[PDB]
Amino acid sequence: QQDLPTLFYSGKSNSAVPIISESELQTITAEPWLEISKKGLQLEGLNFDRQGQLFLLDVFEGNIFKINPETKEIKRPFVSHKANPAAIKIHKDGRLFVCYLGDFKSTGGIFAATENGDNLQDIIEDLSTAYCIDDMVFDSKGGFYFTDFRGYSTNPLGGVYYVSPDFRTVTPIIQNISVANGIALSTDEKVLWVTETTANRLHRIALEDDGVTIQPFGATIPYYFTGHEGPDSCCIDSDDNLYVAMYGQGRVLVFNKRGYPIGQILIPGRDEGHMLRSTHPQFIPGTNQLIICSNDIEMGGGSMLYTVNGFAKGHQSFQFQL
Repeated sequence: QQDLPTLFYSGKSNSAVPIISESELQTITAEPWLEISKKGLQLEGLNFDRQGQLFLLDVFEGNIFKINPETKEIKRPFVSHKANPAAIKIHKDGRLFVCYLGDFKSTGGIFAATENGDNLQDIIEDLSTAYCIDDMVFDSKGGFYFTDFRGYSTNPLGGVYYVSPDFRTVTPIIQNISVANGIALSTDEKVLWVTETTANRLHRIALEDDGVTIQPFGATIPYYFTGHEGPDSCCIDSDDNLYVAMYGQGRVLVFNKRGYPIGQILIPGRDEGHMLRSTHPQFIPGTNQLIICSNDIEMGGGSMLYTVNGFAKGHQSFQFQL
């Protein structure tokens, strides 16, 4: 957390229910942090381990990178054996859970492995299930919610599902979503955030204490995004703010706990069409420094990790609890 552009609780960003348009949002431009390659890689799945080391991957080739935020050294522990891996969520026991899309129609799933790619275990099989899992989030009990990345605008085949801590039970939380993409839990785990990419909508779901039942009229749409392509991955901070990467828009939008926009982070070169594939936001553990990955594949230009300081320190998600 150095002297990078920072988001402050000023003006409408400090209001509980600010009435404001995207063009007037407190805005900052992210700075280059670490180039992953001169080559165009579909970077995704940012996630730090208990040691504060950064893990991520590229969807198309399945490479898995481990980065030292301190020295900025890049390592390539292993490669996904499953097609189109999209996210990495680290378990409290140190394992890496990898969500993958497969053929984009039904051969997706989730597998776990060690930091080095050993002990490959199937959490959710690809052929026995019809899921194409794009992301997930662990609750404090070891269970997790994942997004079913399927369908399109008027064909809502997607949805959100909950997997029990023993990975034996899978129960649907909310369905009829045109490609569920990003997902996150509020600090108290009573609210579930989900982004619907092909319909440009943000979902806010109030859950009962059992964590699987939606409160009466608890599933709402606090925000309608705009622009091609749509909302992608997201994460929260300790103040319960939501950071949403906008795929194809070269930006990240930030909302407060009530779902109102309060911040905007732009990726350099977006106006000229560069680095529009901003796919994931993630905080360096114990700090308010946000890391954002994007790539310039669409114009032949490499893969970069950008950074800025968010409103508050990152949240102590599962891999940081004990």
